[PDB]
Amino acid sequence: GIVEQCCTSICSLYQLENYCN
Amino acid sequence: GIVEQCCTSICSLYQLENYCN
Amino acid sequence: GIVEQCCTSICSLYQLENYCN
Amino acid sequence: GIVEQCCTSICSLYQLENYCN
Amino acid sequence: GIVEQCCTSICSLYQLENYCN
Amino acid sequence: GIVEQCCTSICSLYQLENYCN
Amino acid sequence: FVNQHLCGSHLVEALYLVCGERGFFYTPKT
Amino acid sequence: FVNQHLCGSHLVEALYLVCGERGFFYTPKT
Amino acid sequence: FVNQHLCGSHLVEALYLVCGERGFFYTPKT
Amino acid sequence: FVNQHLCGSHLVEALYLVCGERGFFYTPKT
Amino acid sequence: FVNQHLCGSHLVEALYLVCGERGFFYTPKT
Amino acid sequence: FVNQHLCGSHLVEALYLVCGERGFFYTPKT
Ligand SMILES: [Zn+2]
Ligand SMILES: [Zn+2]
Repeated sequence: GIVEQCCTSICSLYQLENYCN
Repeated sequence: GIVEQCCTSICSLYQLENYCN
Repeated sequence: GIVEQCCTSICSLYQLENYCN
Repeated sequence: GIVEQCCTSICSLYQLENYCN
Repeated sequence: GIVEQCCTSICSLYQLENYCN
Repeated sequence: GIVEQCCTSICSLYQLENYCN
Repeated sequence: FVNQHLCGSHLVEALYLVCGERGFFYTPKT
Repeated sequence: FVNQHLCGSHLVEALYLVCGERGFFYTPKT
Repeated sequence: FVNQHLCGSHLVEALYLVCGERGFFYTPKT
Repeated sequence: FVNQHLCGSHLVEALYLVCGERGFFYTPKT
Repeated sequence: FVNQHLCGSHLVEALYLVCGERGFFYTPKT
Repeated sequence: FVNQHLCGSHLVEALYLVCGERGFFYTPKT
């Protein structure tokens, strides 16, 4: 998931925004 | 809420666990 | 300046990009 | 010691508490 | 103390070294 | 540069000070 | 023996510390 | 914005900043 | 939907997040 | 509480939160 | 040319920075 | 002062503390 992707690869702020309430 | 319990007031680390999944 | 825009006032992450090189 | 254990292995909050004053 | 010297008042990084072991 | 040196090797606070304005 | 205030990023650092792999929610408007 | 390499608590910090007052969910794999 | 205040080390953490490899300047006296 | 993997300054952050007003000692191996 | 205030977790981050391997004590009640 | 091993946002934190009100430039290699 996002936690793993951001650490093992890279992720964008736009991907992170999907986890906002 | 979390802000009112822990920022505005004070809370323990045990109370913080109330917000775990 | 940055402090006046973002600390004293508030700014968005988009405005923060004004201070990138 | 605790600094090394927490980094090379894992440690608990209860182990950390032994370093409080 | 450290809080009074550095939080309530201000201190330099040199003064912070007073609290090293 | 300094960003890479501090991460792949070590760096001093005195080296960092060269990046202050 | 009494607690301190935890606000903003310091509050979510604390949530990460106590919850870790369990995950958490930070919902300040609640 | 630039892409990100975020582990541990640094991911939490980033979520805090992106989401602001909306808050967020932190959901690692178990 | 409204923004928060970012000050001191939290402000430069935010600059690092949004600028990354581009680099940035933090010049509070400006 | 969950177990922790803490290096560098992250261990200091954790000690701060656990200990609160008691304060703490940070004593790495040399 | 003048210093700022360092409080709470920011103060122990600063202690970690300046002391590192030497270790330190954070004893706010003193 | 002690020598430092600083990656990522930790280098930014260190620059903030060293430089204070002078501010600083963060300039990674691209
Ligand atoms: Zn803070
Ligand atoms: Zn880190």
